[PDB]
Amino acid sequence: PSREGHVADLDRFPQDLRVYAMKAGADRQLLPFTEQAAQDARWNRRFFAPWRMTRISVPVKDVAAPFGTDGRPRGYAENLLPWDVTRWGALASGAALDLYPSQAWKGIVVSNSALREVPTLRPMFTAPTRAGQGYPFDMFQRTAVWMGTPVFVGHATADRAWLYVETAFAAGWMPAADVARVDDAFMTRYESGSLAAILRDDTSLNGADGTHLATAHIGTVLPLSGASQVGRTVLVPVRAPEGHAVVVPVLLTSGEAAQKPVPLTPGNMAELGNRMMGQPYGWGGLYEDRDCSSTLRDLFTPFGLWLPRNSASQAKAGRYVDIAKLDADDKEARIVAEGVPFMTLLWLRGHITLYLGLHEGQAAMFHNMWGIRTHRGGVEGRYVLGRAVVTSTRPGLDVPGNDNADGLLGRMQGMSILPG
Amino acid sequence: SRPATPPVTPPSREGHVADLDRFPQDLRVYAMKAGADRQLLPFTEQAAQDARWNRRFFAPWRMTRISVPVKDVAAPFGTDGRPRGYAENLLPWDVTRWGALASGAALDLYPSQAWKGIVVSNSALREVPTLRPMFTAPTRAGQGYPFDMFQRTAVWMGTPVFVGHATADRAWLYVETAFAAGWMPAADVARVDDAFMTRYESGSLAAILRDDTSLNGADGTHLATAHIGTVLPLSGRTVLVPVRAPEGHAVVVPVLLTSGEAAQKPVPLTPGNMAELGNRMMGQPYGWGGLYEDRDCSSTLRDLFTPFGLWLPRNSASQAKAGRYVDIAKLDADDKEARIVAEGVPFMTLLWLRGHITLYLGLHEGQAAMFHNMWGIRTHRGGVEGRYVLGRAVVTSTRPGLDVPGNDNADGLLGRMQGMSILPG
Ligand SMILES: [Cl-]
Ligand SMILES: [Cl-]
Ligand SMILES: [Cl-]
Ligand SMILES: [Cl-]
Ligand SMILES: [Cl-]
Ligand SMILES: [Cl-]
Ligand SMILES: [Cl-]
Ligand SMILES: [Cl-]
Ligand SMILES: [Cl-]
Repeated sequence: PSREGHVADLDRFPQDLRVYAMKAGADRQLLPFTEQAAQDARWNRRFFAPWRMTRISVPVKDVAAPFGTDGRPRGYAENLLPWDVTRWGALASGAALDLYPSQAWKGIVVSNSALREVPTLRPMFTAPTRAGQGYPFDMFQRTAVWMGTPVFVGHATADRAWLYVETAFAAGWMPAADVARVDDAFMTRYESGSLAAILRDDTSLNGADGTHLATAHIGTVLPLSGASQVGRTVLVPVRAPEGHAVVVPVLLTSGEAAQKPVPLTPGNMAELGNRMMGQPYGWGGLYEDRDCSSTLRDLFTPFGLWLPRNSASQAKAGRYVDIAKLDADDKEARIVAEGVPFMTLLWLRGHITLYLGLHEGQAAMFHNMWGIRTHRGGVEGRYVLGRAVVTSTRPGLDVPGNDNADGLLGRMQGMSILPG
Repeated sequence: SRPATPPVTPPSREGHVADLDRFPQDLRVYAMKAGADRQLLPFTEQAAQDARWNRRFFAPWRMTRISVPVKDVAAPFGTDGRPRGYAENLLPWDVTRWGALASGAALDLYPSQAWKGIVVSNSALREVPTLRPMFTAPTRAGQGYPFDMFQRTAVWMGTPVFVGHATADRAWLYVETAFAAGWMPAADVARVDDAFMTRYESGSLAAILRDDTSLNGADGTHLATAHIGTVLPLSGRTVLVPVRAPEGHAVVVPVLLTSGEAAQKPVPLTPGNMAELGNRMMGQPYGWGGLYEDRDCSSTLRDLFTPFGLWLPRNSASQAKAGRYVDIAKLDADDKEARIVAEGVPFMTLLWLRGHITLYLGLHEGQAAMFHNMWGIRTHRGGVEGRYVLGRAVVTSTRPGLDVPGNDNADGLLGRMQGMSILPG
């Protein structure tokens, strides 16, 4: 194309979910109230499940695996050189895996954080000089975790600076200072009453005294303790100096928070999704950005439809339609014939998208992606879009060197019609 | 008078150069030659230096308003406010999101705050209020990752700040430390009152002596992690750790440390004491502006000298002018080396070129040796700049990487050196 990060689809398809929602019926209920209520109840059971565990579920073999084959260093660090043998060894020794699991207690994430493959915020890149394998693909980033997320704590490093914890959707190493310990009193009170869904990214949570507590993004849920015509008060978990959780009430606007679940309509979905439009891609939520699957999970959270964290798992949600063996144009035709706008996920290995309906005769999809795989002059590349966009099923059609003769469409295996 | 055959074979492994075999990566070797237990300054002079270190460190708590004028706060938001460079997706910064940073910064109200704080966890001063990066040219040598140009400097926990502004949403503060100012996440700062500051500045300070020193309460609660360059009040060695309460003010939690982890400041200035601390840094990866809580050339030297109470400013060029400066810029390379050998004071002399600064350690096999954390050797292949990356704290000659292919320059870092600075000033 002409300029960086552009393809013709971004002019053909409006980067505005409202256009597709108008066509779908902006105020149409995509699920009946009772069924959406059931879905929301399930969402809450999944979210708080770590608080009912009595031990961590991850076997030590899986905890040990990322420390390397015979513990040897993996890949490249932040200096674009192979990970230092001594510093790598020190990560493993401090992990104290001979004692795993050494902890069994319940907590809550008090600030946006991450689950890491090993207990460091320093990165690992498999191959800095190869397209798709250098920065920003920090392979130690398993997933971002939003503030307010219940965790079960199963292990700590010897120095106590890192914990190995389990959320409803993933497990990994997390900085200890991002977790507050919760007791029965706290948990009971926290789960009683209604919850609110955060409706805008980068929503600052400040106490009535002006103290800044944390920032919340779409996908975040907090207890709702009051609501007026334009205001909503939420309870924000905060870590006290002694390590336990307290709650601080925070006043937000009705533009920033609503009682969960928000009604599931294309118009309501478009309003939330448009807030993500153009957001940079972050592998496993690096930089508090989003990737293909965290985009979809966070988009559906305010409506109470639970999705797992990874793309391949999300594809197994709802009602599957296999399309793997079809010719590319037959695949697009089947998506068009059977896909349910705003409620269907389109899946290929390593990528997942939301189907929005037909736009000017082509299937349209919302997704946050990295790049189109290319080869030019005999060298592998990526044509990077790197952000949340609306495209066709073949966004890379115009890109020179596109490795997929039939694009992403050609690689698609199935559609997943929500909910299950 | 035949010039040297240019090197064409790369060193046997990535990140390696011949100097790393010629020079022991172990500061004790150079310390033992210098006199490991020999005191490098008279006591009273070191005491005066340490008193100055403390004066400077606590200066923000003596301010009544922030000293940074609004024009300096506004400038990094771009020429006519237009986006700068590339973001974490390696594409030009988004116009809308860029504008949102400026409009949320509420510069029309600057300075909106006037209060004193302390940094409770290792943090950073940023050019603009985001932890997302800016790269000037992702595809170009020295201009892509990991050179996040929004990273002004790391700030270690326990640092006094004066708070002069906040974003409209209160999530970011504009603050001034003793050595730098910039945007910092609000939750990394706890508010301090007169009573706190008085108790806090009273009594003795301890210097942390080991990187990655985990600070945990007696109850087992993890508080934060402290590195070399960190100083905290002394109550083994019980340090008073500042912690942010839910109401935003600082409290202190005592943390019991070993004599290996903390000592009363200042530690006596000897080559052996410097060698022990610097050996803790050896091999540590390079991070521009302290990215990842790593160190760069100048934060390396500042943090190394902190336990001894020798204040260094944050920027390399400023550190060069902190000591007695000897200009060597007009000398040819061999005469420069001879001058460093003749006038340089081992373990007390900084060697400066534009964009890099090192510590002179004395002579090793007839060559000036130096300790430094560097990124790369400048190379060129087919017209295009490259870098042969060492990217970590090393000991080398003044001309490391003459064995690197594509390094056409005969004179190395030495050739670019402008002067030496003999501490203390
Ligand atoms: Cl409608
Ligand atoms: Cl790439
Ligand atoms: Cl899940
Ligand atoms: Cl249409
Ligand atoms: Cl494509
Ligand atoms: Cl001695
Ligand atoms: Cl570079
Ligand atoms: Cl300074
Ligand atoms: Cl160089």
